[PDB]
Amino acid sequence: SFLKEKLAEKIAQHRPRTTRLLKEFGNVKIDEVTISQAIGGMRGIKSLVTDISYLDPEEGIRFRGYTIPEVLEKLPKVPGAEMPYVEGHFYLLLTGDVPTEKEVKEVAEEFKKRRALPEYVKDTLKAMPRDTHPMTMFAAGILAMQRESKFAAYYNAGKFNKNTAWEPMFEDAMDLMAKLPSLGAYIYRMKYKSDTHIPSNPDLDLGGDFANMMGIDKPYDDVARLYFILHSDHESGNVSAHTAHLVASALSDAYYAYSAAMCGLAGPLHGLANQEVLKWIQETIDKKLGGKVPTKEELKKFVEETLSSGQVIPGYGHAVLRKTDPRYVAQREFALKHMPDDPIFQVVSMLYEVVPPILSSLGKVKDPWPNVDAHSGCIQWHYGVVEYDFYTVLFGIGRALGVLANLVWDRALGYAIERPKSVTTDMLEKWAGI
Amino acid sequence: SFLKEKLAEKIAQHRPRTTRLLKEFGNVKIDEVTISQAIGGMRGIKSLVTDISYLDPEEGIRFRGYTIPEVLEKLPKVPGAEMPYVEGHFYLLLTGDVPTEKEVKEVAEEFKKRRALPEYVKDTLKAMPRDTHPMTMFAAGILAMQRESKFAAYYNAGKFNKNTAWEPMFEDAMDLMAKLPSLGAYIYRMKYKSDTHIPSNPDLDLGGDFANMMGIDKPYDDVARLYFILHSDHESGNVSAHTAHLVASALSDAYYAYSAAMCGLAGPLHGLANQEVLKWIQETIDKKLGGKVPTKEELKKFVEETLSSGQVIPGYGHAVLRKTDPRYVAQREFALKHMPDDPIFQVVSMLYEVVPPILSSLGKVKDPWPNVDAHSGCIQWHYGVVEYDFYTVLFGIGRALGVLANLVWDRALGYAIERPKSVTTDMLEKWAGI
Ligand SMILES: O=C([O-])CC(=O)C(=O)O
Ligand SMILES: O=C([O-])CC(=O)C(=O)O
Repeated sequence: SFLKEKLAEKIAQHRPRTTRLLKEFGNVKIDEVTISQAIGGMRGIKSLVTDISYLDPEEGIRFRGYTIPEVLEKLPKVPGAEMPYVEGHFYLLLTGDVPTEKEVKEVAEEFKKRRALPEYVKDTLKAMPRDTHPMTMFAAGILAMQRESKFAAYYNAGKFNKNTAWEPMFEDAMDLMAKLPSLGAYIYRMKYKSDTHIPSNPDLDLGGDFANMMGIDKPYDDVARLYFILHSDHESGNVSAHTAHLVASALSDAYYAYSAAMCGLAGPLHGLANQEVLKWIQETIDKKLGGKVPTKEELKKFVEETLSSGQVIPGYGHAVLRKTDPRYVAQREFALKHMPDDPIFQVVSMLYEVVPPILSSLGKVKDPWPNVDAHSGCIQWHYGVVEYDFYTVLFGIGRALGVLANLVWDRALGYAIERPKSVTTDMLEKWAGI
Repeated sequence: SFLKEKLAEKIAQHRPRTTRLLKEFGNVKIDEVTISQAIGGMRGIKSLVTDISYLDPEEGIRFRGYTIPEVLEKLPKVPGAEMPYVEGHFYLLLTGDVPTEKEVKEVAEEFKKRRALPEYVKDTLKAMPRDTHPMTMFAAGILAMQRESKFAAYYNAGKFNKNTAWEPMFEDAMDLMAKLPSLGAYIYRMKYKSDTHIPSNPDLDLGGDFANMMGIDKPYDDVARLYFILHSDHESGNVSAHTAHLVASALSDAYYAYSAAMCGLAGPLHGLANQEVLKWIQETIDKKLGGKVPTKEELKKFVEETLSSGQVIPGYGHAVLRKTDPRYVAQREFALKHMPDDPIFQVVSMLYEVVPPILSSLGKVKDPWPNVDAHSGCIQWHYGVVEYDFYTVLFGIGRALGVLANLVWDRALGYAIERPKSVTTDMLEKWAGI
């Protein structure tokens, strides 16, 4: 395609830059490791290289240099609709370039050719007990499709070549990316919607087709597009992206890598923040404030009760971010436009005002501000996605855009297996002098 | 049980040591990161803490302070048989203590109660196409069983508590460890042995029962015990151990974590080294040396042809080890005793002599010596495990001993989510001065 040729051009430009850094600047130090960091999950260590996205603690996430407002600004929009083709965002992450309306249509056509789910994947999901958590089903659907890996075939057929490895990896990426929304939708329907299935519509973009298969009317299509774009990447240090990176560095294909990543995303400290926020808002509107939108004041002092009796406010606070998440802000902008009068949004809205002043007084948590998970669930809820456990599957579809693009580049640039060194407590104790 | 109480005692002893390092010595530097290392998969960075095992580049692996010859020396042996109870090695990795003959028998009894495979896992593996790679089937069998996670239940029921989290995680560990050999054997039989199944024998230890279900006679029982013990851990920096650690640090249960780890182990640069060795020995005996054990001399100069025409010797060279792997050596000791006259062993035997002098001349690769994978496959082959792809599944059963023990401790000591920081090539280029 044009995309594969274009991507080959970028790779040839980028390989010299990388080769130079290694040969001429390999011994330049860039960070140091303290004991607190080895025990505390490498927190803060500059140990990974990614170009797909960068998280500044302050401004937020940039995708290939662009801010979120810029990306939503410049990406080609869907005719009839407010939001960009998810396919265009994928182009941007792979190439670095904003695509023309013509280049987006080539990708969209390529996705349509590839979005059909194998029958055996459906058979597999049925064989798994229906009461299995949806993220388990999601990860197993991906895993099962490893049978179709082009990369695996390439390697196992003895044709592995340091230079052209990214090529099959890119095909696996196009294939897996085109099917994940269908997979997600199948799980939604089989678990939550009486196991009746709406077929994919070949005339629809990825986001439009997802809403279709989910059975949800406009503007859920736009909700979906936005959501997937917002959750598309957050550099390569987060557990899900880092896991895929790590697995793939052993030359496991994208099916293995992305299955592993979803095992990471299913963690309560990663993928469950969104539901645990909404539940807690719904529990609060019901109990403390009597099933009614509070006044600014009963909320203002309700936060103090939760806080100075020893409990977190969920969806405030992050292990890198120190400011408002602009992903949060973009949710807020959709919600002002589209659901100003929804009760649960109004409680999120007020929390934005009242909660940062109060987490500031305590000077306690290193991020006194909201992340995305504060705002995601209330939008889903409003459009009838009331099945909390499924929110993580949505996250998983979105995050694949960034992760799969990152895996292509990792193979493109020939990055080696990730193999750090371990140490014992005995060893750390010797170095401390004990 | 005794094991759970004993392990609670060790945890209470160990938490203070850890708490001290953090509060009193958190800023002590232990390493630095260069550009070479960020681009080259964190190679050499001391970034992980594990107490289960330590890999010295020179002496090799120690399990809880003991060398391999020590572990085989001191662990209680199976009556009738040359090798230790695998259950005892598990006790050692969890506790740090060599168990009495009486403590091994309690564990063995606890495994017997838990080793039955859920029906739905068999249903799942049947739904997956029978031509699926066995490691895909393995990882998905584990993943499917996440439905039974006690840890997940514990967390989701709102009972999470920093102090007692290891308790359900230990139950998941006992349950998953007890079933993995059954899972492996089911896959062997269903794929390779006409899908007829030998039932588990309640009178047999883990290693004996595996050989039983595999359908292989003595001394395969001892082959299995040894193999699982040798492959039980290799500190927490390797891709499979590191992946489970990483996933589990988000509080994903051991089913998710160990499933993700197997996605890593299936990588060619991790789990496929064992078959890629044997195939290459068999290809060589057949072509260059005419279907017959060479003399020392035709082999001696055959290595030079492969080497100075730009190709690796498989199963020589490792990303940490700088000497002979003592895991290799222990394979060699089994094989001298039990199969001195096997053709393929005789070629491995000679390679040990001839290949280190020659990789030394070149002073090229930082480990001019063998690892385990050089010796594993020939032993399997000799006993009729001729199905190459399955070797990695054996690895996977063995490695669980270390990894699952490591996950219990990670939760015991409350280790935080692994979230390092990413940087761009642009940023690395700024720091180099460009
Ligand atoms: O955790 C991170 O670094 C970013 C992210 O993906 C998340 O907020 O879940
Ligand atoms: O240490 C390594 O990278 C290889 C390994 O995991 C193992 O042999 O178990």
